[PDB]
Amino acid sequence: GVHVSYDNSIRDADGTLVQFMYGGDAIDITKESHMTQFEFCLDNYYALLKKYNPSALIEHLDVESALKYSKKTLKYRKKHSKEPHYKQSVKYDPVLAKYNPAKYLGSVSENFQDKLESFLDKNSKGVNEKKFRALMQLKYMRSLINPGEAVGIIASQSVGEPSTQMTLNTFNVTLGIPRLREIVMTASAAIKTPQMTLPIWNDVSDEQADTFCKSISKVLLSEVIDKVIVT
Amino acid sequence: MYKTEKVDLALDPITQHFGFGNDEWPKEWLEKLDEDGLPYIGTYVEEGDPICAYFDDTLNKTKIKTYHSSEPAYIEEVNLIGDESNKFQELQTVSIKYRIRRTPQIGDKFSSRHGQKGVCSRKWPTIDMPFSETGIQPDIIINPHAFPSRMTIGMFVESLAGKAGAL
Amino acid sequence: DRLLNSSDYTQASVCRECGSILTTQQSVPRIGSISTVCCRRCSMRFEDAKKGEKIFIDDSQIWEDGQGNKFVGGNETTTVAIPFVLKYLDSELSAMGIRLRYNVEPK
Amino acid sequence: TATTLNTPVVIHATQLPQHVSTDEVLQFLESFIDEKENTNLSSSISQLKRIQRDFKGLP
Amino acid sequence: MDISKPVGSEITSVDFGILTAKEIRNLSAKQITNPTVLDNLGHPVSGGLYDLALGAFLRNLCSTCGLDEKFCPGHQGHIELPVPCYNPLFFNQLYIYLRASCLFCHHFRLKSVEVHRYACKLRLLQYGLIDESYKLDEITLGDISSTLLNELKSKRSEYVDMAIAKALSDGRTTERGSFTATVNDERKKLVHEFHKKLLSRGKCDNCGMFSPKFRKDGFTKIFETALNEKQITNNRVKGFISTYILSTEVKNILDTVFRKEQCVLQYVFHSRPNLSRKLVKADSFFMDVLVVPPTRFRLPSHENSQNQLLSKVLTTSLLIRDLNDDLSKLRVIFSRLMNAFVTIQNDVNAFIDSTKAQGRTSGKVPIPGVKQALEKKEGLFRKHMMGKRVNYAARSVISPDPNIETNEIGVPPVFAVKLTYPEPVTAYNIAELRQAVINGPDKWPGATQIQNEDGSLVSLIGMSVEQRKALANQLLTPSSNVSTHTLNKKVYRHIKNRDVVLMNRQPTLHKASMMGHKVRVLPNEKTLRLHYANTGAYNADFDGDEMNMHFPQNENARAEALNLANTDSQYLTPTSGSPVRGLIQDHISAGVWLTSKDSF
Amino acid sequence: NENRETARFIKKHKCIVRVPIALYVSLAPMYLENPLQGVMKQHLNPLVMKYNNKVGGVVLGYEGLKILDADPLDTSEKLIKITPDTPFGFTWCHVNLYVWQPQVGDVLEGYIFIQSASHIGLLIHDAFNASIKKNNIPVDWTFVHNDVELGHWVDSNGEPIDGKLRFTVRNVHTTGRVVSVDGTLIS
Amino acid sequence: PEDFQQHEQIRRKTLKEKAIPKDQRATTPYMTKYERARILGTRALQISMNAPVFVDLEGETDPLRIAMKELAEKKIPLVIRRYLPDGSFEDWSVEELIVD
Amino acid sequence: KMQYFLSTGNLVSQSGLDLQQVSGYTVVAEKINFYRFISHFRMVHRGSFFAQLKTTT
Amino acid sequence: TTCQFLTKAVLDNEREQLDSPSARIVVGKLNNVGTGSFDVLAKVPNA
RNA sequence: AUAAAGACCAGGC
DNA sequence: GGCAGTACTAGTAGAAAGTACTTGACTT
DNA sequence: AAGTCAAGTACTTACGCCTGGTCATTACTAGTACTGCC
Ligand SMILES: [Zn+2]
Ligand SMILES: [Zn+2]
Ligand SMILES: [Zn+2]
Repeated sequence: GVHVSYDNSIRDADGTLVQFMYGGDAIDITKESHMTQFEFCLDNYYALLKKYNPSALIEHLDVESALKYSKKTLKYRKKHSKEPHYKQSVKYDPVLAKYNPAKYLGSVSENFQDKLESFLDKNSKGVNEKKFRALMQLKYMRSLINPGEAVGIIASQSVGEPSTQMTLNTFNVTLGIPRLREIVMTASAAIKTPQMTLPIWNDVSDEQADTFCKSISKVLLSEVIDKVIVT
Repeated sequence: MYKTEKVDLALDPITQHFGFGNDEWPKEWLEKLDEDGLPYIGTYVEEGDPICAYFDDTLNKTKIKTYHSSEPAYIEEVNLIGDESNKFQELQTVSIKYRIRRTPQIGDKFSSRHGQKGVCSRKWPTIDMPFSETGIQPDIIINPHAFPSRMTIGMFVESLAGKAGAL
Repeated sequence: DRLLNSSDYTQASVCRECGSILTTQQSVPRIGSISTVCCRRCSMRFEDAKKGEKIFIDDSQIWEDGQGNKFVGGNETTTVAIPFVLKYLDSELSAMGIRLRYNVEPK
Repeated sequence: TATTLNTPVVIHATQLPQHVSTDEVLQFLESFIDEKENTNLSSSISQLKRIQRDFKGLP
Repeated sequence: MDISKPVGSEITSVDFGILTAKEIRNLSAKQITNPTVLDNLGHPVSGGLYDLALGAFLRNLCSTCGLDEKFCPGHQGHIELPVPCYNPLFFNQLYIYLRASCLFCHHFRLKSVEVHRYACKLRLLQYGLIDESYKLDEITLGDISSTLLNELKSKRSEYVDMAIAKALSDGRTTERGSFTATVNDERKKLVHEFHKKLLSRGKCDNCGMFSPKFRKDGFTKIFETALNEKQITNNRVKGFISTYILSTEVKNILDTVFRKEQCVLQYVFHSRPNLSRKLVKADSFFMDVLVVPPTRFRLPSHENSQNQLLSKVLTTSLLIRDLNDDLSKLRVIFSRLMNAFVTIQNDVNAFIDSTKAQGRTSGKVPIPGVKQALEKKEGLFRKHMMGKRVNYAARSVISPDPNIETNEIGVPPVFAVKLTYPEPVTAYNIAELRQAVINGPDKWPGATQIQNEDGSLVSLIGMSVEQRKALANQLLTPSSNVSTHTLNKKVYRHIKNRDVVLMNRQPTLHKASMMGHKVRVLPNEKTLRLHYANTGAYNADFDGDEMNMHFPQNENARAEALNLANTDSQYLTPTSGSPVRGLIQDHISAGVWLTSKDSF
Repeated sequence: NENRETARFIKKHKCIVRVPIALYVSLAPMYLENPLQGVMKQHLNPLVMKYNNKVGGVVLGYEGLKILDADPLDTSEKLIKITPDTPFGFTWCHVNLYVWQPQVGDVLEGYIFIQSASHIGLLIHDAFNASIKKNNIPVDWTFVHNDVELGHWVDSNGEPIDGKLRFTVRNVHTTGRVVSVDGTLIS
Repeated sequence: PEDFQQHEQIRRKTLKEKAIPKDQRATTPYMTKYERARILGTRALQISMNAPVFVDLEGETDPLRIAMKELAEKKIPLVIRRYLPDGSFEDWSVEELIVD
Repeated sequence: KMQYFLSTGNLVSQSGLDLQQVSGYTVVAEKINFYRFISHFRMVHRGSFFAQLKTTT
Repeated sequence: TTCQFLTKAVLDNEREQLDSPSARIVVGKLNNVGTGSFDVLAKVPNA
């Protein structure tokens, strides 16, 4: 029942919400292929401008509204660039949340712009720039998920289709469909293999970690007995 | 093929007898059945054809047991069976055997003795078939691209022994 | 249109005030009157329904079963596209004691 | 006949019956008899003419 | 489905209910009592399970509707029971409430303040209000006098009334109450706590005495336990200030219990605000009259139905209605009555469920009566609700066929004669469809059936060419009258290269496993065709693989199958971004040679 | 218990006068640009002079052809809701109908049309049908049959009856072909 | 004659309350492929009932492609009723929506 | 009675004899090819009960 | 486990609006997801 | 002019 | 002609796991 | 005496689809009508 609505948000049948936006960007996998091919689209800029036709996508669209907010967010991001979100303010949300995705030009995601301006910073090339980034952002604004697409069915079939390919025993810990089904179906509880990953300290060394493993490693009373003579 | 059918009459005075009676009945179904109530040996019987006609006395009518199957069949033999008893008993069980000309068409799972199961896509004419230097045209061509996957080398070495044996 | 409108598509008759499908039926009309259909669950026997003077009905409300019994009431019904196996659910589940009532639109 | 194509699904008399006199009935019949002939409707119009003549004159 | 018959209504919501006494007293048509299938000579017997008034049966006209088998949808029946008993589905719920109430005060063994607290809390939980459900729990301001308790119920009533007043006042909750998943979470949790109730408690708090507990004898006969020494003394101080008992006395208890605590169960057994203001009692779940399905669901083909169980219920019913008649003109006559109660309740429980009957030697499986018949392999619904037997479909073996442009297929003439599709005659089909009706079903392309304006369906199976031309010259004509002038004939058309066909293959496992393709006839064989780059998406081969072939029956269905479920639009699978398409072996092994340098 | 079940049962259901009615009908595609004429030629023309169950009487025309709009807005370009399965459009609309509803007990005029031995067939205002059975014949009235060629009735005074014949409604027949109004004799 | 009058005013008031005005709609202005598959499906099924045509038809017989030409020239009297999960709805005219 | 034993295949035994399964004892010899002739004469079967068990040993 | 679910469904007097697709296939109108969310209206030039 | 279900074995993908 | 054996008919009688729900012992 | 924690256990559960074949119309048993010998 879960699917994208006209408010650009995936929710169940009755109306209760699941996530406010599909993967944060609401873009389909069937169209996010050339989104990171900056050198390819730059080499074929004329044909893309011919088929996207940006000259007819200005009437029912706002341009500078999202560009200002994106400029401010990009300003503060590189202004701090020091500490993660546990001490970062939330006064600037993503430029796509408070704005309409398919109506406001320039409202793009974060990593897409981080690699966009980086690609521009690492080259200098006869098409201009203000039109290249306009066709680029327009390409991102014409690759969204269509409002109405059955999303949960695709999520149900795309996670089980490769499961048929790799239903076997092993290829260190349990792996495959015995675990993939266990996490989702068995109402995950105290599990057969309790795993926990610990990042180690920098100043410590091998002789500091082996003392730690020997300290926590349990030892029953049976591990010390060599021989019992009960008379 | 050969498809044998077992017809039992009269679903205790017997009332359904093989053959005809005396009153009015339509014609045009005497090509298969005889006057004795049995079909001719060799006639072409497709779906919806008379195999055996029976005359009932409770209704005084000769109703025809139809034949409904998948493919048309040719009759090859009709057996007659009557239970043995000290008293005379009229036959009430007939065993008929069919035969179906199964012409080999495409889609049949043709294969060899090495495990390469396949089907037929289209039967090409001999003049559009590659011809050898002698002039023969190999009637069968198998895909050479299935060998790196099926790993059936037997159909290569045995193909050497086959031609070396036929020469 | 494939899983329903191919095999199970049947336009049954659903009652409005009761909201069930199996209970409605078509009474035996006269020689001149035809096309009678009503819901006999919400209806009541004519002799049991009696009466601010004495009220009288237009005799179109009156319907009679093949057994001869006279009834009055239970008229509001309409035709609704529905799978026949859902009517089988209404019948089979009613044998358990559970009741399924459906309110059609409007109302 | 007796189908949703020909008969309404749900019908409800909007407001309580407010009486109209013979003058309103005569104006009503004389209005929408000229405003109806602008196949089975002719048999009905021929019956509207009867109630239009009787309430106005003598047959 | 025909688009000539519009449906004038729909179903927005559905609600449940429980059959009670008077509902089925006036629901069915005739009462049937004797346990006979049908007498000799082959005709329905009166008063039997195959009563003629329960719908037509064996080419015999019904006695209730008066029509034949095709137009009679059946009629509901009923059988009469001597004594009322419970249902196997609700017995697990009645055991909790029978082990709950006090046998002397007819209340629960709690006190009134906490039971009313759960009642008024569920009163808030009926609406979509959750912010104040826990604020009401902390209202304890002020052994215990009844004055401050009644005043406590007063301040709680004003608190709940004010809460619902302000919530309904300002945009929060609709008058019909809100329904979501988070409210059903705490309702199914608080009611589950209401079943974690007194079951672990002793003496009643309203009146100061204990009560004899009940012991369930595992499927038929909840029993009553005997009392002990430390409680018979309590029976002697209550005046200072294990045994088969009966069946109907359970109703006698639950009646007064459900009357002295009506306001509590009013909110417990309701997940929505009760707008109708009905009373819930013990007569609802306690079944007094069984219900048999119409004869349309009771066809003989042998006792291939519930007959061999309903006849057993009616046999014990006739034996027990002769018991009270034997005692009218007044010991083993009492023991056989007790065993009659036990064998008639086990009989109806055997009719509803298959886990409560005493049974006998290995039965090669008992007959599935109603519930286990509604679950063949654990939910029979998977046979006639989820997956249907679809119509207008073909199925055969596939064969490779190049020169098809990756979006069409090849259909044999044998499939171009059976399948068909309705098309209403218009001004843009008078030149092409006339060729079809003249052609006929056998020779391609033609028409197999013509659907008249009056609903009657005409075919052209055994009709001559002169009759085909007669219907051709009388095809595009006005209707017979005005009531039918709105539509014309919808001539059926087998298939043409402008139609759409969806291909399917079991087991389908992804979105791209059911694509909508165009068609193209090939008078060459009786097997299906496919392209090379097409069989790679279906995860199919050609070693004898058999796949299905569907066919839409609507113009809008053709649009969705040609523009949404099309194969070219399915070039990319929504899994990882990799295109599941492309030539596999032959046309790529020729690329290394064609596009090479040693090729002039 | 009994009174509560009657509350369950009562909530189970929960001479020319003009009445407004609200109906809900379909609309053909050929009447897309002309919807009012379609509704008239599909649900209004076959309704006049036909007894209706809701209003309880004979329809004598129509008035107030106002098609209800699905979008509450001043332009004549309205819109109709098409069902997702058929091209027809289900739309509400209100219309006033002059209905003729004779009730029981009312006194109405009649025009003699049939004079049989046990029944009188009369045309009230030359449009509707009415009947009077033999049990509704006064004892003082005597029937006389003509031997030349039909018959006539004789009242208590001893003279034939006049064409204009006024009586009182007994019962209105609906399930028949044409609306027939039964007459009484004594009040 | 009194009960459904209040019910009718409730129907009209609630419908008008769910109806969002023209200048307040804030959804996507591009023609969705579902609305496109439904405008081609409904119009082809609409024109199949001998509907008044608003474009030139020359030797064409496929009603599906006829609707494709109708949408190509924007000559269909049809408006999309886009619902919201809360109950509100916008009336987006197909003529205003752009296609690719 | 033994005709029914070889006809349907299942054994209706009073003693409840040693083997665990109750069905799957006779096989309709189609007699289609001499390899199917010899196959039914050199046949070994673990038991129709193991077909329901879902082990891989 | 539709039997145990039928017990807890009718015991609490459940009134479901058949919004889930598994409920929109028992009777249904078209569906909820996909082209079943929105509806189709048609403008008419005359009142 | 008619033809329905469950029970076991073998076989295709 | 009466007794009794024989055959036909209608009625009746040992094997996979995973989880929450119920219930008896325990300790404050 | 009541609340909590631990054990028994009831049953509830488990690939997609399709083509064939048989098979059996229940078997044991006792009341009763009919046939042949004395
Ligand atoms: Zn009703
Ligand atoms: Zn009937
Ligand atoms: Zn008490």
